[PDB]
Amino acid sequence: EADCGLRPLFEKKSLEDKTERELLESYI
Amino acid sequence: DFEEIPEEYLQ
Amino acid sequence: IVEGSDAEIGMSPWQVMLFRKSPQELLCGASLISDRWVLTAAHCLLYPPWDKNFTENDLLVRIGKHSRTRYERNIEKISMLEKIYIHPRYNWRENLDRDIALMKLKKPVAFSDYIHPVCLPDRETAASLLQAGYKGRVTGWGNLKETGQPSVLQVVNLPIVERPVCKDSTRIRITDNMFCAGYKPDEGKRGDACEGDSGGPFVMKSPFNNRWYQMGIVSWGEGCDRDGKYGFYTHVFRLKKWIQKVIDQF
Ligand SMILES: N[C@H](CC1CCCCC1)C(=O)N1CCC[C@H]1C(=O)NCc1cc(Cl)ccc1CO
Ligand SMILES: *[C@@H]1O[C@H](CO)[C@@H](O)[C@H](O)[C@H]1NC(C)=O
Ligand code: NA
Ligand code: NA
Repeated sequence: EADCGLRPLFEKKSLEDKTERELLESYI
Repeated sequence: DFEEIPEEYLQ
Repeated sequence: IVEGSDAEIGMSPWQVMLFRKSPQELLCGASLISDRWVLTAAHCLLYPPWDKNFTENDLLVRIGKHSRTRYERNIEKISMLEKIYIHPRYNWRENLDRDIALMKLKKPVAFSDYIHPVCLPDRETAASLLQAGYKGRVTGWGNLKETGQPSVLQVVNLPIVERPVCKDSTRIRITDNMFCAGYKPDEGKRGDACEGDSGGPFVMKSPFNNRWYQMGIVSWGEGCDRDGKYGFYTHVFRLKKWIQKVIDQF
């Protein structure tokens, strides 16, 4: 779907979950 | 264990 | 999930629970990839060493869930299966090579705040993100330790491991259709999938477009969260041509 992977309660509201930053910091 | 689910899903 | 934490509400809206009709019990995890298609591990449906060979009418999928055991009225949705498709070269005899299956739903599920599909990777997202040290996220309702069960969905973030280290950790023959993830003994941190997490997703959030992609499927491990061991995941991109063939044909 064109909307895949964008969570209604997170990405679609520009809210981050409590640990997604740990993933981003590993993408070096 | 698991709460019974509605019977409609089991028919 | 061993050494994880409770998921936030709506944190993994592609999470699917594979549920046995009779007796009523959790069978596996799975993931929602469209309004009609659910992705899981082949061994969740077919594993002759354990006398497992499910048919469509044996099973339900439960979508939108958070609590493991509760019927989450007005939130979760329960779907019947139209058809199961197992990879034709799934190797249940030796090493779970190509441990992938699709389930088509009888009717489309309505998306909501709690129900939403994950993306499948393209070649470039897979090449960029499937690198040693890069972390993904595993979710499930499986056991909390090897030797017990969670109230709500559990989540753990784990680094992808260098292929030689994966190979050197086990006597099982590893293939290009698998990758492994987990911390090394010297890294201090812990975490793993466990029994009951089978078939659930290993996801990564692309830093290029801020979307979640399913890179792996919980496949196999020797124990759960053992030092020097790693969990093994079906390499979704490597098998995507089969996924696309099935969805295009059926
Ligand atoms: N122990 C065997 C090894 C295989 C190794 C390949 C040959 C068969 C035998 C195992 O993992 N199994 C047996 C079938 C189901 C699967 C399983 O249980 N997965 C859940 C899982 C998945 C992960 Cl990623 C990590 C741990 C676990 C739980 O063991
Ligand atoms: C699984 O069960 C089906 C019957 O629905 C059968 O046709 C098939 O051969 C079985 N597969 C194995 C590996 O036993
Ligand atoms: Na080895
Ligand atoms: Na380990």
